Amino acid sequence: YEHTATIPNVVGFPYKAHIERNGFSPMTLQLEVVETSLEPTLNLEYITCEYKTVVPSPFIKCCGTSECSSKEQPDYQCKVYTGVYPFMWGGAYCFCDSENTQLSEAYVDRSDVCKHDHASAYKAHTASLKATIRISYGTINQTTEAFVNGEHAVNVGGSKFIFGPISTAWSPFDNKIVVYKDDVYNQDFPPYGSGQPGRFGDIQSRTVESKDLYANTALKLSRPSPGVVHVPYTQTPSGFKYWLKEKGSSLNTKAPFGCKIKTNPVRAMDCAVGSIPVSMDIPDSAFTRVVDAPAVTDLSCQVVVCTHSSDFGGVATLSYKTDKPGDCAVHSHSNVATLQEATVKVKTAGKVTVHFSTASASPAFKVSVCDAKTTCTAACEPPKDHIVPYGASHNNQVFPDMSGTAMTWVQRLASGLGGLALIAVVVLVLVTCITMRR
Amino acid sequence: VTCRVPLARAPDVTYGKKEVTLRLHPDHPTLFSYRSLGAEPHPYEEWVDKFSE
Repeated sequence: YEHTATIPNVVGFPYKAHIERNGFSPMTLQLEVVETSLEPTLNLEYITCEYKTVVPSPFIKCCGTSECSSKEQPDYQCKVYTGVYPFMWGGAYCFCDSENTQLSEAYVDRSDVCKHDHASAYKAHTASLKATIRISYGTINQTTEAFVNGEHAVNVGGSKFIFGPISTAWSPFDNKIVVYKDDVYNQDFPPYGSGQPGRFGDIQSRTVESKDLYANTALKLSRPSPGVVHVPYTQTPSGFKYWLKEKGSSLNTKAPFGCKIKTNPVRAMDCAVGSIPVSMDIPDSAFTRVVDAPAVTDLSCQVVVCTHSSDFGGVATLSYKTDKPGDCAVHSHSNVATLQEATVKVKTAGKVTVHFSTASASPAFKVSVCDAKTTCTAACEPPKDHIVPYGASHNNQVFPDMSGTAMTWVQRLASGLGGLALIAVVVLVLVTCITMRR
Repeated sequence: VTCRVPLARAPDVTYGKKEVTLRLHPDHPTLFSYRSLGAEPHPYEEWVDKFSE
């Protein structure tokens, strides 16, 4: 038996689905989203970390000359300075006063803890949303995980549910993502082989274990100062150690829709965006036969109080006939007002009370208790408390019913003016007829 | 390892019409931030180091 619904993608909003299977007493299912996890497909572009600059002891050649050579090492710099005369602590190092050279050599390397302290630059696309849904009905009250696509059917008490494709393509991750430990950053990092000195990615590695390394740190050597053995050089400070203080706060503090961002794996939890279709197949053991249900009849509704507050600020009393005591499914057939309870005990006392939440000055929702139907009309006052620590339990439908006071005044004014206009029309038509016959 | 970090004082909330007023009493430069839970979060971020509202 197929049935379908569409629950809000709102965590902890306990949407209630009503099934009116014609052979059976109705049932209300509660479908509460316990978690969602929107996880992008990630392709790693490269790894960035702090560089190490290797500066060996200078090869000072006393009484002679030396020649530099090229080497296959990142950002490698090598120059031979002629006419050095270095002093060590005990005296001049060379006997030749000017016939000496210093070979100054330096190059960049991946730092020794880049195994442990690195930022991984990713492309993030084609996100898959998984949700944890709590299903309850009758004696069944269970939590299950389902991929939110039109495909992953999941069993609950012998029911099968398909949580159809999320009604949006939105995700908080931009196309380029930088991940670092517990954080995620929306950052248009430069391509591999294209990083610039002192900015993020001034050294780049395709993987952590890659033996190759791109480096562009603006390393330049300069001449040993007169009388000193020092290999003097200038280099732009590590763009990763700049980034680490320039990052600001991560996407976890900036994502829209209240998403909570986590790593390992990179995911956006509990985003409040869009809505989730549901396909529900329910076995005959879940329902109750109409012969066993109570014959709830002559149902009527009166509203004790209503506040259009974010909690269940309305209270109604429903009154009815019944043949037997029992349980009935109860539902509100209009999104203007959501009920708190899914089922109500029916008794020969012939009345019971039901609580609802609404966002409108005068809702005219209609409710059922078992097979019986009635319409509830409320006059709802505004809440006094400006701010609350919880989200709205209603669907935020605010337009008042046409039977409400504001729309009753609108209807009186509109029918007054239109009736006068139609009088003027009828007069003008009868005058133009008579003055045509003349 | 784990590093022990303080917890700042719970700020004095007072609620106005569509406003929360916070009084912030830091002992040391403390990050205050907020965002809207809508489609446009307009995130605010401030290192609060003075006793400020």
